[PDB]
Amino acid sequence: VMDVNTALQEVLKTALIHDGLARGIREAAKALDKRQAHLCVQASNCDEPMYVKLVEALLAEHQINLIKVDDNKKLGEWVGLCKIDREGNPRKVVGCSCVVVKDYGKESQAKDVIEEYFKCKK
Amino acid sequence: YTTPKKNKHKRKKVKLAVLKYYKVDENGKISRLRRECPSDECGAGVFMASHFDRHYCGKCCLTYCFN
Ligand SMILES: [Zn+2]
Repeated sequence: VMDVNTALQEVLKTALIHDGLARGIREAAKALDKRQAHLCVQASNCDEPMYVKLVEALLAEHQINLIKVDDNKKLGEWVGLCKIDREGNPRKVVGCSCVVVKDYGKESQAKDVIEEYFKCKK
Repeated sequence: YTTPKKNKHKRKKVKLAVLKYYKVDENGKISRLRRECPSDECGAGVFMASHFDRHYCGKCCLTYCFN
């Protein structure tokens, strides 16, 4: 399970240092409605059902992959949406709830989401 | 120092914590609510306003009235 979660860690890291990936609900909607977006990542600890039924029901009608992570806070720490000093707060913000990767930057570690799509089609 | 009006208040934003732009029905389909802006930059993109008489795009800054 390390070789998939750390894998999309590296994927979103190279995506955000190479370009801008959409962070937050409005940019996520406006980025995946356009027909270039790669997989979405969204949290599991959401407290309201219309938010989650919106995001899954609106990504499933597209042809885009989905990976679900348990907490939004630690995800937001992962997605670079913070002011991380190496001796202070890891995540001083309420973390992000859903992102979408517009571009990977390069094809170094695309095999992880390739086999992710394989087991999704399994 | 003349002070005829004692201030001029500057605008505070509305600060509403939701979008509510979408509806889902009978286990869900995407449902747009406003007439989608035909502007080239944001075609099938951002949505237009719904005022009492007209529609209005925030990016492309164009309106459609219904007389
Ligand atoms: Zn526009």
